[PDB]
Amino acid sequence: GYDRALSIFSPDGHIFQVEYALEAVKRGTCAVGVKGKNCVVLGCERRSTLKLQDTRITPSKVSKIDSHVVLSFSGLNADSRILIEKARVEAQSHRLTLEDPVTVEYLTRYVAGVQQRYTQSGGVRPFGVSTLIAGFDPRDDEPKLYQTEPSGIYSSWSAQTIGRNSKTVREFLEKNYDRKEPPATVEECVKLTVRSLLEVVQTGAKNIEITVVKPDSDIVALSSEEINQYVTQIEQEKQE
Amino acid sequence: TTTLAFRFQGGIIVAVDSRATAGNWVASQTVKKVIEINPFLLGTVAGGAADCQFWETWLGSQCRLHELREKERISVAAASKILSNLVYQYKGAGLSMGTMICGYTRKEGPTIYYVDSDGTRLKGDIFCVGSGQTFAYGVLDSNYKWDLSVEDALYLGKRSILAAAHRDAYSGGSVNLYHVTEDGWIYHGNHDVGELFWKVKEEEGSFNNVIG
Amino acid sequence: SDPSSINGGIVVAMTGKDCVAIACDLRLGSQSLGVSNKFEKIFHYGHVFLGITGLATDVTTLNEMFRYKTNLYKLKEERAIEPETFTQLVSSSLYERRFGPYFVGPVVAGINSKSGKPFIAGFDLIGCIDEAKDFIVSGTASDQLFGMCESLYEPNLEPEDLFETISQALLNAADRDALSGWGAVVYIIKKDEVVKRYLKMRQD
Amino acid sequence: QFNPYGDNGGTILGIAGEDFAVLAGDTRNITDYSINSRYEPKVFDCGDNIVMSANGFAADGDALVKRFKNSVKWYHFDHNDKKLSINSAARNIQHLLYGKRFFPYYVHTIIAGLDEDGKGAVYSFDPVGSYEREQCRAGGAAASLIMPFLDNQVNFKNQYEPGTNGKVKKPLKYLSVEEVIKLVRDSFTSATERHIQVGDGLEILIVTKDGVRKEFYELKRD
Amino acid sequence: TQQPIVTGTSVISMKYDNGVIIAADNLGSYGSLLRFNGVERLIPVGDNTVVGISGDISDMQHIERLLKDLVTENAYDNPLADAEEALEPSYIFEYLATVMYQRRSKMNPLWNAIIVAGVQSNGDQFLRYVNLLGVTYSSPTLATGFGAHMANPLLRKVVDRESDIPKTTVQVAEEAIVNAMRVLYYRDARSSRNFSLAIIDKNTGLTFKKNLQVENMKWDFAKDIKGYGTQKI
Amino acid sequence: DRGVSTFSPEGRLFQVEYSLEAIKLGSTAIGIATKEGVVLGVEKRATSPLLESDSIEKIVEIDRHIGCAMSGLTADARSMIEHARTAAVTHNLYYDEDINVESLTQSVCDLALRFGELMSRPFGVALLIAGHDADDGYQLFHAEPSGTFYRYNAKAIGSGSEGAQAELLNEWHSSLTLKEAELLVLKILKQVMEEKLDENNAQLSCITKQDGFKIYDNEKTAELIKELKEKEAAE
Amino acid sequence: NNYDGDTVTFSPTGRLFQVEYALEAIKQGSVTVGLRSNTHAVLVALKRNADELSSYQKKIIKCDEHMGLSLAGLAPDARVLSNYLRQQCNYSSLVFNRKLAVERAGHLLCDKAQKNTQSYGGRPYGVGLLIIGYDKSGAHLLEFQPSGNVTELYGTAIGARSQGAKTYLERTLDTFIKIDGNPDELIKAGVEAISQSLRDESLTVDNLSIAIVGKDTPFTIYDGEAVAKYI
Amino acid sequence: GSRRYDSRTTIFSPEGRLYQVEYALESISHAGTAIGIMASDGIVLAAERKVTSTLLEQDTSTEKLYKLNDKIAVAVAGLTADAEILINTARIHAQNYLKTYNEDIPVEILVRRLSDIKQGYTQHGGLRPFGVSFIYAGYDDRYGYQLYTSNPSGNYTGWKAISVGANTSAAQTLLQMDYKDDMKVDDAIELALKTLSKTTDSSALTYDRLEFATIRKGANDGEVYQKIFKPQEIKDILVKTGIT
Amino acid sequence: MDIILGIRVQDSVILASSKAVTRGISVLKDSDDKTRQLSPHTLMSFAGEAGDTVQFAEYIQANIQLYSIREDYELSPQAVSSFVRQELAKSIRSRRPYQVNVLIGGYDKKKNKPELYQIDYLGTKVELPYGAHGYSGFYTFSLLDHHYRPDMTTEEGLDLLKLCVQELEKRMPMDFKGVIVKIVDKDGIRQVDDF
Ligand SMILES: [Mg+2]
Ligand SMILES: [Mg+2]
Repeated sequence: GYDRALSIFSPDGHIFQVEYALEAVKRGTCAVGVKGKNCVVLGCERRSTLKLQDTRITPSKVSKIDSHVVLSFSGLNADSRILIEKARVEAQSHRLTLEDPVTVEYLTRYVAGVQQRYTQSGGVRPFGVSTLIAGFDPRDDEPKLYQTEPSGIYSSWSAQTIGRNSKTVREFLEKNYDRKEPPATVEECVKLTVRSLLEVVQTGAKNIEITVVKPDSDIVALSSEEINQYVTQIEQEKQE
Repeated sequence: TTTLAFRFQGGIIVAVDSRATAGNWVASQTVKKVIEINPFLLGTVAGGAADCQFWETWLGSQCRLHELREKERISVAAASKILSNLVYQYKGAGLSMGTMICGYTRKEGPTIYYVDSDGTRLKGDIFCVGSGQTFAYGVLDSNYKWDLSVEDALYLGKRSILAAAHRDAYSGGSVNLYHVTEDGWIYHGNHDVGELFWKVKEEEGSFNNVIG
Repeated sequence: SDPSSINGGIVVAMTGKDCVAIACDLRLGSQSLGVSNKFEKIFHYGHVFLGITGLATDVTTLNEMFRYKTNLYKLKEERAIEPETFTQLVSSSLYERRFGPYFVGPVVAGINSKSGKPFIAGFDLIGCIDEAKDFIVSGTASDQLFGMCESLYEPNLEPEDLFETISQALLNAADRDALSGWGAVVYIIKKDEVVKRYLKMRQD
Repeated sequence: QFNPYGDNGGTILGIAGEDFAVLAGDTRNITDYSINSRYEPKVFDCGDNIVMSANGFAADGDALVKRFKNSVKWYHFDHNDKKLSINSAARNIQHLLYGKRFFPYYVHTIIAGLDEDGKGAVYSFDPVGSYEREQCRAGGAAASLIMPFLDNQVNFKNQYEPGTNGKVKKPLKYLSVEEVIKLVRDSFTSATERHIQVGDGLEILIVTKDGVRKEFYELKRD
Repeated sequence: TQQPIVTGTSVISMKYDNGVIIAADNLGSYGSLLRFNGVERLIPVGDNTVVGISGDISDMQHIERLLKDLVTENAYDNPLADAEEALEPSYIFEYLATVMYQRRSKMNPLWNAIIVAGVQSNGDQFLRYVNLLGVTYSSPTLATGFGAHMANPLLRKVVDRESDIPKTTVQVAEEAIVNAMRVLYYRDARSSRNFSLAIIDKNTGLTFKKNLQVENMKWDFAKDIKGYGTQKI
Repeated sequence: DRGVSTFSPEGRLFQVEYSLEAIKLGSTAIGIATKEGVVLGVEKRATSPLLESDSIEKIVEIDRHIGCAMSGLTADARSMIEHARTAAVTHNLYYDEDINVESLTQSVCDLALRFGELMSRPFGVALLIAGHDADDGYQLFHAEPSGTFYRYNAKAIGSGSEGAQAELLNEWHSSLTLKEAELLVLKILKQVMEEKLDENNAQLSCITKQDGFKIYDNEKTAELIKELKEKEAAE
Repeated sequence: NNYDGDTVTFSPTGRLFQVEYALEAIKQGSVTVGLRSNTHAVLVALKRNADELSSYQKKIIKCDEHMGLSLAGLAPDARVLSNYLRQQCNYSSLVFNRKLAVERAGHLLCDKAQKNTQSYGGRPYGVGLLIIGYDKSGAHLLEFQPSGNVTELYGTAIGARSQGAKTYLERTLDTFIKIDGNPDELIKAGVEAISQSLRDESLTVDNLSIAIVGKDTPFTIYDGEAVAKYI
Repeated sequence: GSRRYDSRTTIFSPEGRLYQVEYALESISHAGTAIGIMASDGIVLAAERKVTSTLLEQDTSTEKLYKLNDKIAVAVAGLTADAEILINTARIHAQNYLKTYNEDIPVEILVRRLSDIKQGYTQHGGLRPFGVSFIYAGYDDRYGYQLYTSNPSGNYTGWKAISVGANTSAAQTLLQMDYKDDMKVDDAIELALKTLSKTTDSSALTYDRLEFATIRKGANDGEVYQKIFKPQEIKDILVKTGIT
Repeated sequence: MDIILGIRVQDSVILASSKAVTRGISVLKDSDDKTRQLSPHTLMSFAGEAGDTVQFAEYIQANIQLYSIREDYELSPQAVSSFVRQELAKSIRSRRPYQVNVLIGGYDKKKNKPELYQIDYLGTKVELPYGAHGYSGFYTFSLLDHHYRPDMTTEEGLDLLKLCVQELEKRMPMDFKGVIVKIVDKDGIRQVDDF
């Protein structure tokens, strides 16, 4: 088989292939994750360079791994499908052997493990993908939000963004998100998520996707009109 | 062999005999038929002694690796299923196992899983396994209640092994008692059947057929 | 115990003047127990018809397999498979399981779309082709069918006469076999029309 | 048909004292009604103050002892010349035996030595690796002749104190190394009289904190 | 798993004060047919070891080649191949014993019983047994097949225990072996009159005697034996 | 390009030397061994204030008697930890005993040089393996990606390593108590850390014979930080 | 230059640079001395520490009851080669009931190191070994190079500044070879030899590492206060 | 050794792009233009054969439009030989699905499968990617009529109208200008041909330079019919729409 | 295990399955649920050799659940039954076959129809109005043949099912400790807790 060591150390101690994978993530459309008191919201950017698209059938940016966990991403779209597939299989495998669905941390740790494996395996390149994994542990009402990246490191976040212009929206979240008192309701959490995307998105039409996840396998994706109402309310308050 | 385990208000009682035979020959009277998987989980041995010893000891290693990785006590459901999935891979090869995986966790409460070398895996409230199981079942079924005290439940498990020990030719030697709580199992001693029988006969008035 | 006679059932095929006919009973059982009276044993892939007797799981499996293969054939060849070609495919497919065979008794029937020639064929469980002019029989009442067909059959029967012959051959054979019956179907096949008739028979 | 197993006879006996342990075994090796050897050592010093015997089919017995001795050697290499404790040796032997679960070593294995507290220890194994610490264990051909005698004379079973009449058991007083060796010798003398596969010679290995000592005694050669 | 086809019968051997004696007849039977009369079943390895083999002859020939190959291999990169690092009886035996047990463990045995007789570097007598099962044992007298039943009893009357070995001379030991071979010829239906005998002495070295014959046989009494009970004529 | 397992003209493996540069970029981890126990402490170094710092796991349990701290490309350590845990548990299964800290460390270090063209590159992470056994008592090891491991009385790895090691040079003596060691790790971490040391961006742990390996609570560590400040202001 | 990218490439002058670079790693390693008489064989090794807090890297490894070596260079490679020797010593004992000849042990090491120099992908071993042993032909001392070259010697030294000890042994050749039935005096000569390779630093109690094997002496390593006698 | 000659097909650029995928996309940009237009009552596939000859046997030729099953078809842009390898793999997957579930494969599942195969070649194996871009036209009872596209990266997306191959920038603008949601097949046929007629590098658009196909529910009652247009039929529709 | 019945009525599928679990000489359990929910509107009951039954059922369950997540769509009962049949048909020629017989009761939300599929361990699939496995059919089919109508209500189906169970309890030698009854309809799966 093909055994070539593509990911290797350089004199300055860097693994360029892993770092160039991050550059692929930087190119990807922006994704944002914000956890409230009793919910998590995953916002995603849809670049409006592609019109005449069929939004019914086009792969959605947020993906269900199980009935209680979701995964969004920034970076290479084709690469993301491989991680999503592996995660979905591991979710059913865990239920089958442990007789209990995966915790969000466990699922994150698995996906991050896969990504890591590809950074020191022969004949493979790293995933050009960073993921935001969100949900609620079984029989638990505490919100969970994790991030992963091509290198294989993962960590928990009160709020986080990835993708193009993620520096800007992270800047926004760092000043607007309060740890002592997070978004108490679904409305507040979604609003803050939409607001953060409006710093970068351009137009608030079909460019913003919102998915709300709540405890006990309660996941729902907002429609265009529902999101458009948030976009309208934000800018009307801004005119002052 | 006679092994039993039953759920009750105060957790789980596990009781086993101590006899090991090779045909009519009594190889040992001091055999341990409760495998201490870890400080919270117990397993009974019936059928193949090696198969139960080896694979439940192994199960303990898996339970340890689980709680190191997951930073959390393994569930009795998960622990039992690791064993049942293992033996199922070996199905046909000739493993001989009849065991109760017993434990007490927060999410489950007191739980007993009967696991079998045929791959059977059953959750239940009362289980008896071995050549003297039918004798133990009789005493259990007639006297069992959920609201038993820890003292009475321990006696019921002891008395049920004694019933089997007496009638079943391949059961006896001594009775080992365990009480499983949420904070772990508690060993309640070894009880010679020879001394226990006369003690029970006199105090209880049972076994009138036997001359003492 | 014997796989070819657990489920039971029969197929018969005959040739006529510019036509072929293929027929089967509808019984599926577990030895003595009758399980289904709607288990059809005749399938078709384009204009080529395939009857399969024997172990019912294999009857199902092989139908799914020949559907699979004839569909890929059609995509690549850009035309529907012919009876003569399909017969060879069935033979090849069975023989590749030489030392672990499907327990079946297939029967091909159809008309060549180019030459218009009526064609029938039969196979053993291992792929040996029986290409008879007159008729092909298969199933748990194959002996009975051989007896019926040998006496009732005459060559160059018209479609509506052939129907009567093959129907009576099947019905009376199935009535002398415990594991066959519970209904029957007869296909009358002409070059560009096919008529399918369900027969009325005793229900035991 | 080829039968890979055979019976080489012989009988072994392990007894755990208070601060010592003995592992004895006759030196006769047989097939069917013929004597192969009148002196073929069966109990072995395996190092780290552990003695071992794998009685039954001699080829599997020798293979297992060889593999265990090898395990002791590689335990020293891999773990900085650490002493293998008798309990660790016992668990290691279980894995050797169970490793051939579906083509077993046709032997009844016994090891003897001292535990980590300095007390006498004996471990007994079945052919497929189920094991247990025991005070007293005879193995092999004449095991059924020896064990009842040991139950009576070592553990004082069925013996009661005169005058009380079945009310007070005889107290379980500790036996010295000299007292154990007497019971071992009388067990084998009795086994030699009534079992045809037992005889020729008796070899005893005594384990103490000072080391491993050997004692040999003649048995009847008929 | 096989069955033996062409077979060789008893191999007998014993220790004496300065070394070991080993003997085995020159017959390769084919069931009840006494097919091959010129089969050498004692195979010397160097000048200090003789391997006696009974049982299947095709497997014997295979073992014979392994030992021949062992000597070649020992000589590779070995300046002391004919001195300090020469093959010992104990090395040769342990090798065969390993092979025999490995083969039985794969359920494909070398269908043999083998006796390795020799003298070690330090002058010690070596005599040990191994068979198709990989079972091994040592004794002052060793024999395979019928030899075990008839030869051993006679040889054990000379050397009954370890202390009798220094008391036994080579002439006494050889006499006992030769007598045992005669007894086996009387009583073993798969034996022959012709045999080979080898002596490995620590002083005089390896003495290999071929084409020996059983002699001084008692048959004359047969003339007097008539019928099976009542018959007088 | 060039081989992965190539020697330089000086006689060093390029890839191993380069992985050591990656470890220098990693966050600081300090270990101090005493006769009352071994202390392990790490810099968490959160990349942003929105990152929940308690999810940063740079101190890890291998067995009840062995702990482990890491520094460098921490993702690489997960398979090393997994192997270590398996080795510790497997040895207990085979031998019914705890495994020696050195033997565990040796088992981890055997993976290190299993790279070529096995894995495609060396590990980009150094480990401080601390533990206790009956034979050699309290021990602290430094496991590198070269496959070499040194035992230490005290050791610092990461970005502030050479500065911290010089500080550990002066401060360490053979009669240190556990409490003295805890403060000493906190003192040296505070010195080499960019951000100001508190209970959220730094973590402590220890291994004792009685209680085994324990990661310290943020509340427990906070008290030790407050105790440190006062004793430094005391003179 | 252009011919040092891998071990499979000869230079125009017929050199294997990767092997020569592996040889260079030995020179960087700490000094170790080997010497023998007719009865005994001795290994003396100067252990190296990372700093004052660190332990002193172990240099000597036991292969069997009658054989063992001292290393200089990449320690992990010595672990691989020593492990291989342990197996070969153990194979000989188990299968042939025979202790492995020291000369034959050298042949095996040579052949193992050779395969790494001729194949693509791999690399030469980056360590030198000094094997001592006592077998059926008396005492022995070998010097292993990762080029594959193994050499039987009366005495030698490898590592940094090893030339000083090697010259001393060359002068003392006629003296130390005669030290028969006296292990202490043979070790003294080894400790005096390794002292010629020292600069600045001197032989302390946890610095020095000595091993010995002989006629009635199994391979035993001496460290700590056991070697204080010889300082 | 061999390392010296390795192009390393599956690596990132410093900017975070996959060299070979980007260069394969450049290759595809020189291929004949293929257009897919989805209407409410069917889908249209139109494609331009690249600089043909007068001696080319057109009626038996097939370089652009291929049939995966009775419900799903594809338009190809790039290396024809590469496309056929993938097409046969897709045909098999559809049949495997049908054998397993006894139902026709949903369009997206098939598209995902092929797109995952393409992806694999970019991440592992050290082989060059497939120099092919597909337009998938198909129907199933879940989502109805669907248009997709996949490219050598393994990334796929859904469309109402889309082009691949040469002059996609010009083509996509023309489609975005004249497309409407309530459009019908006969109108889509006209748009597809009008778009190719303007974006073509040839002097004039003729029947011999075209491949054409329609997936209609215009089949007798509730079922779907694929129509691969014959040379004479393409000539008729060119006159009907008023291009020739 | 022993007895598993199935009956498709007008607007639902009813599966009855015994509660007993016997091990040679003793009845170890009298409350065993021999069924698994494959999807919200598809239920599979099972009977056969010990271990194999549950191992198979859970393996199928996991696979259908995986498909539900991947496509965000529930497979039709027909599709699920075809998948299950293939697994058993694959299994019969394996080294060690699954010794499991199943009934798949589902409600097709697209067609708005209840569907009952009977599949044995050989991979012999049949769609039926009412079905059984093992000896259960021998006692019950004569009653079902007589009384069954395709336009029966759920309450009428349960009454006919009680008559079948009563006949089993009378003429079967084995004590199967009664049955657990479940109903599959447009609203999903629910258990009849009193029977
Ligand atoms: Mg006798
Ligand atoms: Mg069926």
